[PDB]
Amino acid sequence: AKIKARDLRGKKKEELLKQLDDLKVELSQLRVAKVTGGAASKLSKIRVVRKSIARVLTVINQTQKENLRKFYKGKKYKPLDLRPKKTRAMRRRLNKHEESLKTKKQQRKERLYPLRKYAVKA
Amino acid sequence: MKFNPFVTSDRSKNRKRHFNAPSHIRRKIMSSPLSKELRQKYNVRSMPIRKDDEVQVVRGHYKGQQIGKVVQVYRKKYVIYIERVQREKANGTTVHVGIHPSKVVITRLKLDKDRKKILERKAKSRQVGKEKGK
Amino acid sequence: KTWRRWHRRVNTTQKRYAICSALAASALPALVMSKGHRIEEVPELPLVVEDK
Amino acid sequence: APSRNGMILKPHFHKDWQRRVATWFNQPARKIRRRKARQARARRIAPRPASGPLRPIVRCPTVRYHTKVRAGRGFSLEELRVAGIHKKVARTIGISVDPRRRNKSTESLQANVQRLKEYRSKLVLFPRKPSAPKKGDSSAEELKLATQLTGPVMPIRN
Amino acid sequence: SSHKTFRIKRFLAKKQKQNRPIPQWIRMKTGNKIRYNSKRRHWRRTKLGL
Amino acid sequence: GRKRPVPKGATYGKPVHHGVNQLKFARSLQSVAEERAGRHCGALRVLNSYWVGEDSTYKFFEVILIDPFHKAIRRNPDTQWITKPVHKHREMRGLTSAGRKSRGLGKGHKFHHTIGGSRRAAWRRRNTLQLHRYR
Amino acid sequence: TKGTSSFGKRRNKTHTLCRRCGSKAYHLQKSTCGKCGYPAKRKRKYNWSAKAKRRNTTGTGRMRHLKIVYRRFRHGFREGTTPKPK
Amino acid sequence: FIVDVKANKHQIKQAVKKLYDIDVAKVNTLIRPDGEKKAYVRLAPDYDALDVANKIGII
RNA sequence: CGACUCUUAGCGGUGGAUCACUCGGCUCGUGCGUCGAUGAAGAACGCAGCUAGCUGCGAGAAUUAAUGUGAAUUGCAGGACACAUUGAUCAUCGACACUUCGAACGCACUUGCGGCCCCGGGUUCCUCCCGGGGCUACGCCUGUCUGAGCGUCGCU
RNA sequence: UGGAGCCGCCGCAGGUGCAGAUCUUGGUGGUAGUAGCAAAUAUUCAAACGAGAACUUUGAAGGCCGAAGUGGAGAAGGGUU
RNA sequence: ACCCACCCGACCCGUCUUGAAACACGGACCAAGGAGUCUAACACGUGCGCGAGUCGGGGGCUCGCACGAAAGCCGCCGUGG
RNA sequence: UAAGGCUAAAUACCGGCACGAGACCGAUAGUCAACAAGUACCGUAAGGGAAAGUUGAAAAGAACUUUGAAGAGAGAGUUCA
RNA sequence: CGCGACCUCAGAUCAGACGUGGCGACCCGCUGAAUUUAAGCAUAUUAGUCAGCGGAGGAGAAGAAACUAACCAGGAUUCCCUCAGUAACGGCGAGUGAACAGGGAAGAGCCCAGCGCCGAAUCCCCGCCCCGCGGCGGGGCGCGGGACAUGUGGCGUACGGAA
Ligand SMILES: [Mg+2]
Ligand SMILES: [Mg+2]
Ligand SMILES: [Mg+2]
Ligand SMILES: [Mg+2]
Ligand SMILES: [Mg+2]
Ligand SMILES: [Mg+2]
Ligand SMILES: [Mg+2]
Ligand SMILES: [Mg+2]
Ligand SMILES: [Mg+2]
Ligand SMILES: [Mg+2]
Ligand SMILES: [Mg+2]
Ligand SMILES: [Mg+2]
Ligand SMILES: [Mg+2]
Ligand SMILES: [Mg+2]
Ligand SMILES: [Mg+2]
Ligand SMILES: [Mg+2]
Ligand SMILES: [Mg+2]
Ligand SMILES: [Mg+2]
Ligand SMILES: [Mg+2]
Ligand SMILES: [Mg+2]
Ligand SMILES: [Mg+2]
Ligand SMILES: [Mg+2]
Ligand SMILES: [Mg+2]
Ligand SMILES: [Mg+2]
Ligand SMILES: [Mg+2]
Ligand SMILES: [Mg+2]
Ligand SMILES: [Mg+2]
Ligand SMILES: [Mg+2]
Ligand SMILES: [Mg+2]
Ligand SMILES: [Mg+2]
Ligand SMILES: [Mg+2]
Ligand SMILES: [Mg+2]
Ligand SMILES: [Mg+2]
Ligand SMILES: [Mg+2]
Ligand SMILES: [Mg+2]
Ligand SMILES: [Mg+2]
Ligand SMILES: [Mg+2]
Ligand SMILES: [Mg+2]
Ligand SMILES: [Mg+2]
Ligand SMILES: [Zn+2]
Repeated sequence: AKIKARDLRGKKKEELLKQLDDLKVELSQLRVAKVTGGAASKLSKIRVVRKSIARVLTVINQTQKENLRKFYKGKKYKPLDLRPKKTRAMRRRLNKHEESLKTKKQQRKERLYPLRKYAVKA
Repeated sequence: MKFNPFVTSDRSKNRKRHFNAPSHIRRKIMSSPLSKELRQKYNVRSMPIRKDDEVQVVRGHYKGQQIGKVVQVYRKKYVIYIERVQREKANGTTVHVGIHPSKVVITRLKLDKDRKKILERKAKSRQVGKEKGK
Repeated sequence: KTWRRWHRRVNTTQKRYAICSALAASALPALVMSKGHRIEEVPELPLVVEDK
Repeated sequence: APSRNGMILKPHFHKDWQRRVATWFNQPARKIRRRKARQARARRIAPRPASGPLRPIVRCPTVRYHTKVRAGRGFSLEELRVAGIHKKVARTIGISVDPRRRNKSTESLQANVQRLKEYRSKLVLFPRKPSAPKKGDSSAEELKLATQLTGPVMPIRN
Repeated sequence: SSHKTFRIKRFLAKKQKQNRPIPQWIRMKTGNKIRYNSKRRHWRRTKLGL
Repeated sequence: GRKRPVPKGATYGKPVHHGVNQLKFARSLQSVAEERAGRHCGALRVLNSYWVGEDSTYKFFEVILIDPFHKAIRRNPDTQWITKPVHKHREMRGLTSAGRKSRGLGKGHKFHHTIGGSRRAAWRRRNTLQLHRYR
Repeated sequence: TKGTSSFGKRRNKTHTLCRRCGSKAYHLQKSTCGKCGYPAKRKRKYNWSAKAKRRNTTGTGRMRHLKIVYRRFRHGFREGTTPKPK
Repeated sequence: FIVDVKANKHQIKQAVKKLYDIDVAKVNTLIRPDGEKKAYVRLAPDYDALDVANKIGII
């Protein structure tokens, strides 16, 4: 009875859509049965069927977005969705290499007058 | 005393901590001791109590030497219901009386894979502690 | 208010005097006993012990 | 309304002073925080003097202080020049260097020179790699001390 | 008014849905302090956010 | 200058504060210019400004602005201080050359006000009861 | 006449529901609010009404992005990784 | 039917057609004082309403 | 004695003081010190088998995935599950998702009108019609293309 | 009576003692079964239902509003009435 | 100390006021709340420590503070007051 | 040595996140707010803005008989009460 | 009557970037009262204070002397103690009111324009390859564009610097 993410991961895309459709259909019949008395046995299912639909849809959106960022991993400009969302301000930090840079003058200083390790009293 | 300066010792905070504890923490709180028979065997003082352990009630009205199976663990009420620990309501129907796990002693554990491993870990840390003391 | 003068300061010498007095009267079995300490069977009142 | 003899006194509590009262319940935690920070820096700058760099002997201005002598800010350039220490390098061996100090009297100069001389003598320059080149001291004067100097380096006593 | 906007209708609808009294099974819950809804509104007296 | 923005005269209060005409703004006109150029170009960052001319009714200024995000500025290490976010809106906070002048901070005896960070900081320090633990 | 009778002819309304702040304070004729200042970009707040300020600061509402920003930060703002699987 | 409030008559018509392999004459929506869009759906004369009702569950 | 009234006590009412509790405050201190066009704060409307409020969440709506945990959840139902199995329940939260207003962005705030590209029914590009998708704010920077000027020149 | 904490002595500390403030908050009296339930003509008889009818309903009679209506429909406002 | 009797005495408190039982004001009744505080500065008195000195801050050195945001110490002991 | 520029550190912090403590308050106190509180409610609106904690160890929350239309009782029972 | 340079200006749903609002204890920039005190009041005071507007950061601002001093001289800023309720201001009334030195907390110093030398020796964007890719970077290779002589880069900045 149970639909787990476990197995859905591997499955083909058309197969997932068929399962999703099938769960949505089952949901509809349960919703009708809620209106017409139905049964407590049926009015559990409605929660179970809702969460199963979510599992399928979740797995689909996982697969789709993972494939997308496989496609862009390499390209310079990539969709804002797939760009790393840290924090507005943190995305205008300096570049990690651009911080790195020393001016030629500064490099010359570090070369010529480096900080020495030393002690006193001997 | 307690020295660690990130713990609390503060009635209100430890009381809040208790009554607003989440299921998985309440598992730990609702532990109970093992019998002196099992203590000897496993090298473990106490275990989180569980749906179908066999159990003796130690203190209260139902204080007795009868070994009842646990029926259910009501972690919201911090209590466990036990096989024959029950009282007749006005209209004849029986009602499972709540016993707080700490006033109960486990005679027979329900050994699954996980429980086994917990017992193995606890006994190990005990033996490390005894070796350190020696 | 917070800025009530909570802390109170004392002359150094006076503190040192105080602590001499307090030491002095940890001898004197009478005063120790009157402070409630059951010092009936103790062998010698400035009670000094080995340094093991 | 004043009453029969006293100091005709003017307290300055006419502004909204209670809005700007600065209590001192920090101070303990502050002192601790400072001392922790201080202990960290000592650990970072491993065998260096915790103190900081060596600083110049200096007379106080004005007829009042005049007779006393302090630590100054840094060694003047004329003083370094006489000692034979390149001004850019002095900063890398732990010698303070200001370049705003004039140097009027010869008496102040020579004493400060003597200071840098003394410092250079009793300083243990570690080599850049563990494999030793010139300048860097012997492995004897190295094992016997990679020690810090607690308190101010070569202290001034008036 | 019988010439409502949609925004207004949707707002009146919500208030209508909120009015209903407490379901009696609530009162049997473990940690229950609620006996009656006390946010009930009677059209004749007390007159909407409007 | 700066005529006092009140209806008719009617600066209601004690006649110290009756003035409306002969009174003058704190910041300079060059500093106003920088500020308006900064306002307009919010992405851009105000560096500094210079004078170019003045009629009776106008002054003119030329306000140097920088992209904090054009790679030529960013990768240059001598300029990439402006790309840091403390230097947002220097002109607004009174930090450009012309804006700094009105703050009235320099070293020495001709200052003393502004002998903390700024005019406001000194007043703060001077009018705090430091109420010590022990007193 | 000034009183009771003239409470009679309060037939028509000044304000309606403001669409930014939700309050019933949007003035139809002026087409502003008077609570947030809707059409104006910046939210209206005055320092004289502290209580009015506290009636809608950040903490007030859901904080639905902001609450998960605090958690994200706590553990380190990490992205695009998972914990070690089974 | 109770329908999602965002629906057009055109969308409802297409939906019903898809779900119940039916065909519609006309859709005739209203919005309940409640918030649920009701939609009376006139089925074309070739089909009966009672038969489809039994098919879907209601009667 | 009679009724009534007054006083005192007993019991009973009314009322909720006192006392005893305290998952709340107030104050002092420590560490960190993080929001937003990648759509914030705030507002709205929704979402539960029975649920109004609070809380929690967003049409995957009392949550999905994952990881840790290891049998519950529990007001009643109903169920699942083999709790020798990715496995109940909690916690964590790194993946995914996140209705409508809102700086709020096609133009308007009726929830009204739109343009332009692509896709499915509709056609068999016949434009219509319907449905779906993606664009369509202002300001400004670097470049790009198209341009304007009896602005300053050159060659013809 | 009540059902879980509390006191003596020596020191320290205070948001430390109420009859009043037309004091603040809560409660209760006498007044008092009092004033009162008097604008716009009007009610009566029977039956039914019902534990119970001056007041509900049905029937009968007598009355009023008297088409500038106490009639029939809307606007605004209400918001499920 | 509960009630009752009798003889003698006996005006209602609070308050401002030269003068209140007042035809002066506040006060139906009961409960709980409710007003000389804290900081700074001076002065004089008193107690204690040291005495031509005295002093402690501010800082520093000693601990993760259980009690400690204490306690102790400092050519800083005296820059300085 | 002005009329150009950058720069950590000791410093601030009644907002935030997360902790710790107290000679504080103990439900008319302490935050407006110990509770479904910026809630109900009021005001056109700016804005104002409450009250409200405690059965018991455990619901064992009074089956059943009987009077009454019922609310209410009388027995019976639960509980150490 | 064209075609072509540049100069100044337009238009783009052109390619790729950024800004917009919030919070607001602390911080920077403006603006700025009046209750109040003076036993009246107008200068003063309250106070550069509340309210108002703007802009930030984890801190901000300040900061490497057009400084103090007048000494046998000190030597960026900030903070604490002290200077000091002092010098000074003031219907010299009410009231207000700093700084230097001294002792500490900390301690860190630097870069341009210019003047000059060096075939612009510099920068940005395209496009192809190898690595690296959840803070778009390195290396290589392109008669591939542009920026730039109305001045980019290296040396160099008063402590002197260059040759
Ligand atoms: Mg250079
Ligand atoms: Mg130091
Ligand atoms: Mg009405
Ligand atoms: Mg004045
Ligand atoms: Mg000037
Ligand atoms: Mg009890
Ligand atoms: Mg107290
Ligand atoms: Mg009283
Ligand atoms: Mg009567
Ligand atoms: Mg008539
Ligand atoms: Mg009608
Ligand atoms: Mg009518
Ligand atoms: Mg009297
Ligand atoms: Mg009289
Ligand atoms: Mg009077
Ligand atoms: Mg009276
Ligand atoms: Mg009292
Ligand atoms: Mg004295
Ligand atoms: Mg600066
Ligand atoms: Mg209460
Ligand atoms: Mg109460
Ligand atoms: Mg309260
Ligand atoms: Mg009470
Ligand atoms: Mg109460
Ligand atoms: Mg009670
Ligand atoms: Mg009570
Ligand atoms: Mg009892
Ligand atoms: Mg902003
Ligand atoms: Mg006056
Ligand atoms: Mg007066
Ligand atoms: Mg006056
Ligand atoms: Mg002033
Ligand atoms: Mg202000
Ligand atoms: Mg800064
Ligand atoms: Mg400068
Ligand atoms: Mg100075
Ligand atoms: Mg003095
Ligand atoms: Mg002043
Ligand atoms: Mg050059
Ligand atoms: Zn609004």
